[PDB]
Amino acid sequence: SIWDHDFLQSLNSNYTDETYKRRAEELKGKVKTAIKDVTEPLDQLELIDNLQRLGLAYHFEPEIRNILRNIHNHNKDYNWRKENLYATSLEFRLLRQHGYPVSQEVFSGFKDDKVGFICDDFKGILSLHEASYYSLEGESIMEEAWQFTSKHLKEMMIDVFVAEQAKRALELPLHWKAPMLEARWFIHVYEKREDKNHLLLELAKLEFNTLQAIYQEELKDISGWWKDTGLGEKLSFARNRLVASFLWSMGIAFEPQFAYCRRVLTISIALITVIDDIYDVYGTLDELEIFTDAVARWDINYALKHLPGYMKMCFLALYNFVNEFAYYVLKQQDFDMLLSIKHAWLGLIQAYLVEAKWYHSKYTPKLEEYLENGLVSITGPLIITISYLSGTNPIIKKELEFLESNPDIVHWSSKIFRLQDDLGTSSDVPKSIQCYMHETGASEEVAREHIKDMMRQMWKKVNAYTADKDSPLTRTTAEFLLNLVRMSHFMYLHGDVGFTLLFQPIPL
Ligand SMILES: CC(C)=CCC/C(C)=C(\F)COP(=O)(O)OP(=O)(O)O
Ligand SMILES: [Mn+2]
Ligand SMILES: [Mn+2]
Ligand SMILES: [Mn+2]
Repeated sequence: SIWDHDFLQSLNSNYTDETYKRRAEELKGKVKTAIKDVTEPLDQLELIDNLQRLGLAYHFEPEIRNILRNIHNHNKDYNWRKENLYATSLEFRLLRQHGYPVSQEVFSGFKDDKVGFICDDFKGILSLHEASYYSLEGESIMEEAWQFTSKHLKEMMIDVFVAEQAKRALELPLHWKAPMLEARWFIHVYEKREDKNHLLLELAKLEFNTLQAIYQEELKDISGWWKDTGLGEKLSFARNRLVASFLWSMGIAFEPQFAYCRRVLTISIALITVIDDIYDVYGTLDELEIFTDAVARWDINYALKHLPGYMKMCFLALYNFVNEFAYYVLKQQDFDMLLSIKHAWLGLIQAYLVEAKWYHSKYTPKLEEYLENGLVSITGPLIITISYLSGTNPIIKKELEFLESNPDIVHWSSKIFRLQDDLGTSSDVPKSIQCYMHETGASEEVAREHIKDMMRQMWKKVNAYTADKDSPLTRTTAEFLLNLVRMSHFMYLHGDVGFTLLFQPIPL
């Protein structure tokens, strides 16, 4: 909580200057021409892998789409299949990431029916491990691939760069990282390479520092808004969690075009943090019932008349914020979404009340019963509603109605979110771990392992709903939902990398 309002206002990064923006386009063009001279399919796959891990993929989307669509037209050729675990795993991962259909049978050549997978090459095992997280439900080869690669990678810590790659893949696979999170670490790895493209490296450093400067200017505006509402002065527990909230919004939508999306997400997460503290710490059951009814009615006159003192400003801050949110969308694209966004906030508030009633009743629900309410209380359904309404123009009515129908992809992504957040609880109200221990008798350590395995199994379900080209949700909308879950995976590992992401530039 060191990055207060005064610190954010004092920042003055250089990379908002016009000379850097000019050198950026000068690099983009000279990088696009160099992409043309990458004709080898494996070199093309490694180019896409470098572009994505450097944080530059959104600057070359058509060029990446051309490479992958041509490799997909060729991968059915007779001599295309080669007995390389690294190359086969890299192609499998990239094509499945971008929605192209690839069968798990591309790995059967490396797997003996009786002994399993036969490999000792670390580069291929590491690539196969990352490809296993793109598995679908019931792909026994991919599940067996994960068991083989996971065991082998844990044995890597019974030269020095090998052990680090093994540790990073085990704590956070590529499929579970947001793009810009791994940008800084991979830029250093790419710099130390011999075959590195020097213009690609300079572009990655220049774009990273420009992104920080854009976020810092957004934080100045968001910091002023938070200071104006004065919630931190009225509630001594409303500690400034603004930079932490912006960190989540950055992971949900990092691109500069989503500035308003990040602003609404940051303020919403900050309000959720304050409201959550009221529902499971400071509020009494009667106070929480009134606050829930006030949210349900969405009536400022009723709320000012019936709410306790410390809840009046907390409600009116949320009330005005959401109504200004609806006004902005109405001014921007003439779409009325007040009923939708208000309905989503009430769903979270009612989920908070269910947990509050369970705590006072000293009731320990079954894990399945807890996750049904817990997937809403983790704000998954609300955050994707906020992300779509603040990050899409034009808003599609049928696409918004699909999110309101409680689709399966929101159902399982929110459960992973809830399970991952509950894993952040210390060994010292029952959560996922306690409900699972009470239900199976397993120890806390074993329960954590089984819960960690549940998330990986639920990601298989999400991988199916993401590849379905027939849902009303576009590919951009689904990335909001996945990046939210990916941020939960990232925050569980780092609970200051937030400071090194927003305020610490890459020395050019
Ligand atoms: C709101 C989002 C998406 C990100 C902010 C970080 C989180 C998880 C919270 F603020 C919720 O706190 P808490 O862990 O207390 O939530 P529960 O009380 O439901 O466990
Ligand atoms: Mn809570
Ligand atoms: Mn809480
Ligand atoms: Mn929690």
